[PDB]
Amino acid sequence: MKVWPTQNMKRYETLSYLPPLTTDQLARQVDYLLNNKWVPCLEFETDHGFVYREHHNSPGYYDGRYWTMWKLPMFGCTDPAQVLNELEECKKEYPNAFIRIIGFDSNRQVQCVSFIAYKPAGY
Amino acid sequence: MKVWPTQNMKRYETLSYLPPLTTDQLARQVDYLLNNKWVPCLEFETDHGFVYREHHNSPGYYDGRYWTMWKLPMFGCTDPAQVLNELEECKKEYPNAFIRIIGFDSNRQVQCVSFIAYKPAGY
Amino acid sequence: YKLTYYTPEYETLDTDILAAFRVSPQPGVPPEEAGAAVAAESSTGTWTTVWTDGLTNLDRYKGRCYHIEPVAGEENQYICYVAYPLDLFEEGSVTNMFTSIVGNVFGFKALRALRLEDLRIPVAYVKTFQGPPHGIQVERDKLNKYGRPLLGCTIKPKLGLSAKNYGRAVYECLRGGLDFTKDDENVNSQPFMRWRDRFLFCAEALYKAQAETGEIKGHYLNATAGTCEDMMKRAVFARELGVPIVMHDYLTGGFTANTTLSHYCRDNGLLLHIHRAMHAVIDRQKNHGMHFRVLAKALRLSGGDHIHSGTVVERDITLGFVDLLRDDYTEKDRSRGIYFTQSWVSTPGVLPVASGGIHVWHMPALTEIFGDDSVLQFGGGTLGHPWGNAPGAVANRVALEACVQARNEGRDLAREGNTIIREATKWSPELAAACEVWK
Amino acid sequence: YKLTYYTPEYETLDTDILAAFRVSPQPGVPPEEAGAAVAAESSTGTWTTVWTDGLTNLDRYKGRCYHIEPVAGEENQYICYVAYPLDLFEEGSVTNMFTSIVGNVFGFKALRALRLEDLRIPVAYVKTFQGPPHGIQVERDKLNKYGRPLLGCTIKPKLGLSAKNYGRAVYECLRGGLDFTKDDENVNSQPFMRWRDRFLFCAEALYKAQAETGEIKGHYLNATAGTCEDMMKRAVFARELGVPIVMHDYLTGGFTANTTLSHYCRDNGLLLHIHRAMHAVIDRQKNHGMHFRVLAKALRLSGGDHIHSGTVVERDITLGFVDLLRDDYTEKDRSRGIYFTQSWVSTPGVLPVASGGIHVWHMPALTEIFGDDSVLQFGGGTLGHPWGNAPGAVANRVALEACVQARNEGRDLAREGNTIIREATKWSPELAAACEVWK
Ligand SMILES: [Mg+2]
Ligand SMILES: [Mg+2]
Repeated sequence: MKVWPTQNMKRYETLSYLPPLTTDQLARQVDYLLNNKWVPCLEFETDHGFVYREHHNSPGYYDGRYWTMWKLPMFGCTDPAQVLNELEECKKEYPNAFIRIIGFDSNRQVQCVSFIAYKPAGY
Repeated sequence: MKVWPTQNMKRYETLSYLPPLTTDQLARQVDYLLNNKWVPCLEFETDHGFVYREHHNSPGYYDGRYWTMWKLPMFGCTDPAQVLNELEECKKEYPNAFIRIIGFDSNRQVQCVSFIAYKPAGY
Repeated sequence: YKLTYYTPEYETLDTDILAAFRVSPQPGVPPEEAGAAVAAESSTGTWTTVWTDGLTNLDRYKGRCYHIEPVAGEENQYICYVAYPLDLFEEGSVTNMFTSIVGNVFGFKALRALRLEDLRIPVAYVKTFQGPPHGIQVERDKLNKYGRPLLGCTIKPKLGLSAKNYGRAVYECLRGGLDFTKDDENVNSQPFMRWRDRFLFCAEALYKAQAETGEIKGHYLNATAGTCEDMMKRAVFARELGVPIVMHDYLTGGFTANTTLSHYCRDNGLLLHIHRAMHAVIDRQKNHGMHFRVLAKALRLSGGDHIHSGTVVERDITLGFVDLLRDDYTEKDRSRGIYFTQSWVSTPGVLPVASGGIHVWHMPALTEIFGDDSVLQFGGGTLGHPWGNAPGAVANRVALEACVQARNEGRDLAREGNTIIREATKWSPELAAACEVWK
Repeated sequence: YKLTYYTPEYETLDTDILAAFRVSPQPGVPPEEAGAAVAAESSTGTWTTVWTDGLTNLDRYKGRCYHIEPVAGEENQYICYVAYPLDLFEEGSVTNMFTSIVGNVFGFKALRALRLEDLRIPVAYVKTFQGPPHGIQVERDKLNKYGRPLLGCTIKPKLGLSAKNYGRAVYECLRGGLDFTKDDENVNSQPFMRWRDRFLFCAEALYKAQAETGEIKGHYLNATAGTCEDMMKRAVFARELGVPIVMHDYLTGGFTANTTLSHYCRDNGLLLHIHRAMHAVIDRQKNHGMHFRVLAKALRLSGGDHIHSGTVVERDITLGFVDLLRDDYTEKDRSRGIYFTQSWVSTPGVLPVASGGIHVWHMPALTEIFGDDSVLQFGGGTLGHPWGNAPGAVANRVALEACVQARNEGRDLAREGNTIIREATKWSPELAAACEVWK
C-alpha cells in the first residue's frame, strides 16, 4: 500500500502522469499533430509553472494559464524534427524554463493540444 | 528570429527601450527641458522600481507610481550640468536606487517628463 | 381530422419544427387517421367545431402530418412526421416547446402508445436561446485542459458523511489527478449535511488539491433546490467562493429553473454540469415516452456545459445523440436514430459525461467511443481502489493518459486496449493494484 | 422667410450657439433666401402662420442667419452663419443639440445640399456637460506615461479567434512595449467570442504583461451593446476586473448611451476610448453632411478620453480639429477650417488616436504632426512583424523612443526621420527586421 506524495508533485496536464517522453515518443506526439493538420507551437515559462490567483478571484479566472510563445506557430511544418530542433534551441536559451508543445486547430479555431516537453531538474 | 526575453526585462517608461543614456545624451535631454522652461527634478526609489497593487485594486489605482523626491525641483536652473551634478550626488547616496529625471510644466500645471537616468547593476 | 391534418404533399418550411413520432394506433385505426390525430391533438384540433375558428386562419397554425412509414419488425407501428409552424412557440422557452408538442397528444385514446423520437429545431428558433453558458471550447480554454477526456468522480456514500468527511474524500480524489469530483444528484441540503457547510468544506479541499497539483480543479456543487430562490442562493455562494462549476438536476428541477440557472451561469462565468436524474421514467421504453436525444436537444437550448449521456457498458444511437450534443451540423442518419438533419448555427456544444459501473479496463473503449471531448466519471472505480482515493485517482489518470498516448502513436484502442493497460501496470503500482481488483 | 430670418445687422451674444453651414441652393434660389431658409427650418419656421405664435415672442426663439459669404472656386455655394439662442437647448444633452440644429433642415427642398462645418459652443452651454471622464493630463498621471505618444494595437482578426487565443495575442503585444491593445469596433459579443469570456482572458493577458514589464498596460474592452442595460453590464465587469480602460462606438451606440457611459466612467475611474465607426457615412462628402470637427466637439462634450482622429497619409484641417479636441482655446482660422473661436473653460482635452496602414517608417511623421499627446495605433504594423507580436511591439516602441530622443536633441523629424530609424536598426535587431519588411 503506497501513499501518493504531497511534495514536489506538480503536474502539467495531458501526459504529465506518464514517464517523461523520450525524444522518439515526443516525435510521435508531434506526428499526431501534423497528421491531423494541427499547427505545432512551443510555449515556455521561467517563473511559476503552475496555476495560481494573484490579480483576480472570480469564477474561471486564473493566472498562470498563458505561458510565453517561442517564436511563432510552425505553419506548413511537414517534419517532427523541425519541432524537436526548436525544442533544443529553446532549452539552450532557457534551461531553467518549463516548455510545452501546444497545437492549434485552424478549422475548429481553437488551441487543441498542450503537453509538457521539458521540465528543469528537480521537477 | 529572436524571442523577446521574459526574465529581468523590467522597463521604466519613456526612453527605457533605448541603450542607457551617456552623460552627453543625458545633458541634451535636460537641455530640452530647460529650452521649454520645464523645471527638472530628480526622483529615486530603493524598493520596487515597477508598478504593483498592494493597497487597492480599483480602476486606475496602482502602487509604485510615486517615487521619492531628491531635494526640490530645480527652479531657475539654466545649465544642464547642475542637474547632472545632483544626479551624481544622488547615485553617491543611493547606489542601489533607481533614479529618474522628471519635469514640471508650471504653465500646463502638470508633470510632463519622466525618464530613467540610472539603474543599479543587474537591471 | 383526416382531410385537414394529413397532408402528404406538404413541403416543410425552413422555419418549421419537425417531429418524428413512433405511433402505435389502437386496433383498426388506420395509419393516416393516427397521424392526423397526432397532428390535430398536438395543435388546433377540437372535438366539436367552434365559431371563433372563423376569426383567424387555422391553416397558418395547424400541425400537419406530412409523412408516414411502417416500422420494421414491430406489429402495427409507424413513424409519423409532423410539421409545426414557428409561430406556435415562445422564443427561448423549452417549457413552451415541450408543452406545445408533448403536452396533450400522449393521452389520446385512438393511440395505444406514442413516443417522440426526434425534433428538427429550425435555426430561427435556435437563435432565440442562449444555449450552453460556455460550451466545450471555452470550458477547455478556462480550465487549460486539452487533448484528453476529463475525469470525474461522484462522492459516495451519497448520504451519511459529514460535510468535513465529504470534503476530505474530495481533496484525496482531486490530488491524485482527477479534474472533478461531484455531488450526487440526491445531495441538495439534508439534515446531516446542509448545503452551505458542504460548499465551504468542498472549497477548502478543492483549493488544497489545486495548490498541491498545480492543475485546475473543480467540484460539481449541486444547486438543485425546492424553489428558484433556494437554487439562486446556492449558485450565488458558489460565485462568492470563486469555484468554477455548479450542477443542476434539470429534469427534476425543471426547464424553467434550468434556463434561469443557465443565464446566471453565463453572466457569472460558472460552468454548469447537468444531471439527467429521472430520464429513465420517460426514455426507457421503445413504444412510449420521449427518446433521450430529444431531452438532450432541449438541454442544449436551455443550456448546460456538461450532460450525463450514459454508460456504453445500442452504441450507434448513443454516438448519434453525442454528435447532436457536440457538433454544429449533423445529417439525418436512420442507422443512428437521427431522423432529421440538425444545424445549430454556432450554438456551442455540450460535453457528454459517461458514468456508471466503469473502471480502468473500460478506459480504452471509453476513449475510442467518446474521443477527447467527454467527461468520464468513476465513483466506485476511484473510491473502491484498495489504497484509497489518491491512488484510485492516479490509476484512472494513468490509464487515461496511457490510452491517449497509445492512440496518438497510431495504436488501435479497440484491438490493443487490454495490452495498453497491461503495459502501464509495469511502471504505475497504483494502476497495477487497480487492475488486480477489477475484471 | 426673408425679412424675419436673414438679420445681417445682428450682433452675436456670448450665450448663442453659432453654426457655419455650407449651403448649396437650388438654381435661382438667391443666397439671402437660402440663408433665411436654413435659419427658419432649423428653428421656428412654420409653413402657414398660427394663432399660438401670438402667445409668445418668437424673436426670442428664432435662429438668425447673420452672415453669408461665397465659397471660393465653387459655383453657387455659400457659408451661412446662424445664431441659435441658449434657451433652445436642453442642458448637458448633445442629443438635443444635434436634434435642434440638424434634425430638420437637411431635407429642405430649396437646398440641393447642406453641410454643417462648425459650431461655436458658448461657454455657458459648455459648463452644463461633464466632458471627458478624465482627459489628457489625468490619463498621463494615472498611467504614469510622460513625454511621448502612447502606442496601441488592434487585435486581428477581429472575428474568428477564440477568447483564449485572442488573449494570447494581447499578452504578446503588450509585453513587447505597447501601452494598449484594443477590441475592433465590430467585436461586441458574438457566437464564437462572448464578451465576458473575452474580458476575462484579456484581463489575465494584460496583468501577465504588466507583471513582466513593470509598465501599466490597458486593453480597450468594447462595451458597445444593443441596449443600455447590456452596455452597463459590460462596463461593470471591467470595473470589477480592476482594468483601466473601456471603449464605445459612440456614433452607432449613440449620444444618449455614450453620455451614460461617460458619467459611469467618471464615477468609477475608467478611461474611455471612443471609436468613430460610421463617421464616413456623415462626414466624407464636401457638399452634404457634417464635418468630423462637429462630431469631435460633440464627443468632447458628451465625454471620452480618446477619439479616433484618422490617418494623416489636408493635414491643416486635421491639425485644426486636433487642437479643438486638446486645447482650452482655439482662435478662428479659416486656413484650418476653424470657423469660430472656441473656448472650453477648462473642460479636459481628449487624446487623438491615429490609425490605419501605419508602420515603423511612419513614426517620425506621426510624432512631428501629432506631438506627444496622441495615441498611435498599429494593427498590421505590429501583428505583421516576421518574428511575432512581442518583436513587432519592440520595433514600434524603439522606433518611437528613437524619434522622441532625436526630437528632444534638436534633430528635424521632417528632414532626418528616415536616418533616425536607420541609426536605430544598428542596435535593435527587432527594428532591423521590421525595416526590411515595410518600405
Ligand atoms: Mg449519482
Ligand atoms: Mg477596427
